[PDB]
Amino acid sequence: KECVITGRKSRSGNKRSHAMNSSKRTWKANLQKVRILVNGKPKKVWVSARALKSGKVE
Amino acid sequence: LSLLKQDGTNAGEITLNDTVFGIEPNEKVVVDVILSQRASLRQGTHKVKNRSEVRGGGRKPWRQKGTGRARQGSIRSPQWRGGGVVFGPTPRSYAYKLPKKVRRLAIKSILSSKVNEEKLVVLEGLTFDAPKTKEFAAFLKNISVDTKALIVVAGESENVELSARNLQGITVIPAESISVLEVAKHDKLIITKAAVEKVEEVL
Amino acid sequence: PKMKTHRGSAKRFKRTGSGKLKRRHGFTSHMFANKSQKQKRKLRKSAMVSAGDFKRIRQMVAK
Amino acid sequence: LHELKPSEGSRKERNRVGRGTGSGNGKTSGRGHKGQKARSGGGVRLGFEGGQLPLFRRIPKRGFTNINRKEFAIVNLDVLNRFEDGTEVTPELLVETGIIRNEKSGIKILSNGNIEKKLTVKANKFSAAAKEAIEAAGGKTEVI
RNA sequence: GAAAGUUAUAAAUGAAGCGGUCUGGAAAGGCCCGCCAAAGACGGUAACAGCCCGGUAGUUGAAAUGGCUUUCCCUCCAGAGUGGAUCCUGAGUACGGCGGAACACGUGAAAUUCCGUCGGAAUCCGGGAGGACCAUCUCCCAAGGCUAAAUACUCCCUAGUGACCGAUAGUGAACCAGUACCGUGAGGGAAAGGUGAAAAGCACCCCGGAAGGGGAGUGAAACAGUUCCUGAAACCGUGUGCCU
RNA sequence: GCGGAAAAAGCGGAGCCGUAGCGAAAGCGAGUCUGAAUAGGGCGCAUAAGUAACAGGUCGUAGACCCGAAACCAGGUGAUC
RNA sequence: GGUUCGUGGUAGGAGAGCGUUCUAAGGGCGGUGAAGUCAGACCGGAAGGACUGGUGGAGCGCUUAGAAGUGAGAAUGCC
Ligand SMILES: [Mg+2]
Ligand SMILES: [Mg+2]
Ligand SMILES: [Mg+2]
Ligand SMILES: [Mg+2]
Ligand SMILES: [Mg+2]
Ligand SMILES: [Mg+2]
Ligand SMILES: [Mg+2]
Ligand SMILES: [Mg+2]
Ligand SMILES: [Mg+2]
Ligand SMILES: [Mg+2]
Ligand SMILES: [Mg+2]
Ligand SMILES: [Mg+2]
Ligand SMILES: [Mg+2]
Ligand SMILES: [Mg+2]
Ligand SMILES: [Mg+2]
Ligand SMILES: [Mg+2]
Ligand SMILES: [Mg+2]
Ligand SMILES: [Mg+2]
Ligand SMILES: [Mg+2]
Ligand SMILES: [Mg+2]
Ligand SMILES: [Mg+2]
Ligand SMILES: [Mg+2]
Ligand SMILES: [Mg+2]
Ligand SMILES: [Mg+2]
Ligand SMILES: [Mg+2]
Ligand SMILES: [Mg+2]
Ligand SMILES: [Mg+2]
Ligand SMILES: [Mg+2]
Ligand SMILES: [Mg+2]
Ligand SMILES: [Mg+2]
Ligand SMILES: [Mg+2]
Ligand SMILES: [Mg+2]
Ligand SMILES: [Mg+2]
Ligand SMILES: [Mg+2]
Ligand SMILES: [Mg+2]
Ligand SMILES: [Mg+2]
Ligand SMILES: [Mg+2]
Ligand SMILES: [Mg+2]
Repeated sequence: KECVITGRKSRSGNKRSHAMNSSKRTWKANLQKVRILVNGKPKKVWVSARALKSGKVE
Repeated sequence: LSLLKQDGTNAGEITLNDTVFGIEPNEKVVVDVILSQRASLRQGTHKVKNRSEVRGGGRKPWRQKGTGRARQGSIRSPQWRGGGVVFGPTPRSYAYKLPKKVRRLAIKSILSSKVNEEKLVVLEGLTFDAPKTKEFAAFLKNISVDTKALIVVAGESENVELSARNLQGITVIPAESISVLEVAKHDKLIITKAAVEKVEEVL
Repeated sequence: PKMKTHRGSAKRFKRTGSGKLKRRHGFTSHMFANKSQKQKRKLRKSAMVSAGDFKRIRQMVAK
Repeated sequence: LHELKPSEGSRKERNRVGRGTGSGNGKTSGRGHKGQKARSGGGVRLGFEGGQLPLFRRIPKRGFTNINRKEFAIVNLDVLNRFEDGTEVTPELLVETGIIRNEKSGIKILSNGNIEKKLTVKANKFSAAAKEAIEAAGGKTEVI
């Protein structure tokens, strides 16, 4: 579960209350399942919205 | 004081510098420096295992209450037979140096003591054609040593170190390497004129 | 390891020439309607740490 | 080496507690009976007052530290007498002589004592009294 | 790829007392004479050995394999000056908002660095930093990559060292120990060293089914007898001087 | 750190403490701060000794004189009861 | 060297010491018997130390300094 173009993926960090109690959470990448052809042939792969922004296959 | 050759014959006299060989010995300082130099020789490679370092021990041997036995926390607690040692030796250095000025006073004072006691013998040359222990032994009889003795020499004289190596009470050192503990360990101090120059040059 | 200075104390005490500690007075924020002008003049000045207190804290501020 | 005598009173025998009642430090080993202070690792932290607000929290913080604080090496007149009469006394000369080893932010001349010799003394700063005193002897103070 | 050198992995050679005498089971010990020493390290040998043995200092040695260092081979190779028309100098990047994190620095006045998300430059007349930020000045040129040494650690190997332990210590483990044993399992996890210099380890006789004894013999010693140096205390007995 | 025997010296003065304090600070300096003050008062000076090393005592950080919970958390092992 | 006043003691402060293992250096003891062990009617103010004899069968004191795993009757302590 990772951007094939970039390597964007889940990363951990803290959620913080007011009162500053910390608890572990993640930040997932905005991955979208899309058809592209990195290899000559097309295929459905995870790609981040950020990677799609600008020029990509679709 | 008097200046005599390997053969043992007199070769005039030599004037030792009174700021090195003349000063009133400070015994208290010499003792402090001797103790420090003895302490600095220690390797201090000793260790025991404390209750954490001993194999096993993990679990509570039996429940806290009800069994009628003394409460115990680990089979490696210190009161247990094969258990951890409570304090005991840990690897450490014993080395320490007194200030430079005290260390210089100590060598000056130990050398002055040897002159006062008349244990210092100043040799013109001291050399050997080839490494020969029989010749070095004969030399010591000509000087009339017959004790432990520190021999101090300047000119490379490789044959002097080798010739004295197998003799038990005898230590041959450069002159740069003269130390309070080495002078204290030996009764007589036989020094070559060339070495005296080198010792005075430093002190 | 080195002893650590007590930073709370290092922000409040100052060491004098003789080696004593000088401090400020407490009651010197707000509630000034409740204190007299004489009180105010006195509280405004510095003070020395007492012998009793000094014995308790001197290691905290060595260095 | 068989007659070593360390200076009398330079070395003392360490006190060993918990080695019997004869020594006076047996059993409780100088700790008395029970309470926090009798326990291994026992005792409250340094300034602790058993919950009474500690002294340092009763009294306010004061002041700030200047990032640009200058601290001058101080040279009082008395040490200038060391130098010969009609001598030029610079910072480089004061450190060569060893009168000031480190020259923090510069060298400032202060009046403490009195001066006898005539000197041309250059320093980064002088106290009003310094300048007067050097000149009163017959010197010329320069500010580098 | 060669060649030469050198180191490692076996080894070789190697001085000087069967010296006299005393005690002893035995001499390396005592006393009295010698001797070698570039060798008086260590160990062994019937008690403590430089000269008895293995050795030690010093001096030699490698068919084979591996390492290292050189040299040769082989392979590879453009680098100064002068202008500034124009062109190039890392983009979803830098940066910003929001949410986190790393920065000694807890969002703070919070620079600097990174992550997610969204927005999103300039591009030499350009860009970044100097702890908000602006201006000036100064120093630098991001968004591509590589790079030895000085540093960390030791399952190992070689040679050594210790005011480290000496069998309840030191490794859990000096001994067929991660064994025995416990646990369904993960896992937990012991105890246990010493005959003598040498087996000379008790032929033979006697009691006894044997065990075990008593002689005899060995040995310096057997009250050193195959778990056998020493052999404390608790505890168990026999005998008896005084008492009951 | 270099040098060296897991030496001893020698070299190494970077740095550290002391030789001046007062003030939040700019600063001034045998004074300084406060203050309109040449006032009074605070802290200093007039009443120089420190520093390096070792040893004793005590404290701090470390398990910190020794033994002892119930518990908590992390990775595993168990439904042959 | 005298004089005067003192010398009960828990927590606790202060001082002087005894003994144990190891190191250095001096100087010794030991197969004509070391250490250990057993016994005793000996010596010192205490911790303690000798001597003599038995056992034991090979190592060990002493002096001065140094360093500590340095002293046990209690922990429902461990073996
Ligand atoms: Mg553990
Ligand atoms: Mg019971
Ligand atoms: Mg525990
Ligand atoms: Mg065991
Ligand atoms: Mg153990
Ligand atoms: Mg206010
Ligand atoms: Mg004492
Ligand atoms: Mg008491
Ligand atoms: Mg008691
Ligand atoms: Mg109690
Ligand atoms: Mg009470
Ligand atoms: Mg108490
Ligand atoms: Mg309260
Ligand atoms: Mg031979
Ligand atoms: Mg005989
Ligand atoms: Mg024997
Ligand atoms: Mg032997
Ligand atoms: Mg952020
Ligand atoms: Mg932080
Ligand atoms: Mg900026
Ligand atoms: Mg962002
Ligand atoms: Mg920036
Ligand atoms: Mg700035
Ligand atoms: Mg800053
Ligand atoms: Mg650039
Ligand atoms: Mg064991
Ligand atoms: Mg034993
Ligand atoms: Mg048996
Ligand atoms: Mg919970
Ligand atoms: Mg399962
Ligand atoms: Mg079933
Ligand atoms: Mg009394
Ligand atoms: Mg009385
Ligand atoms: Mg005491
Ligand atoms: Mg012994
Ligand atoms: Mg015994
Ligand atoms: Mg003990
Ligand atoms: Mg008992």
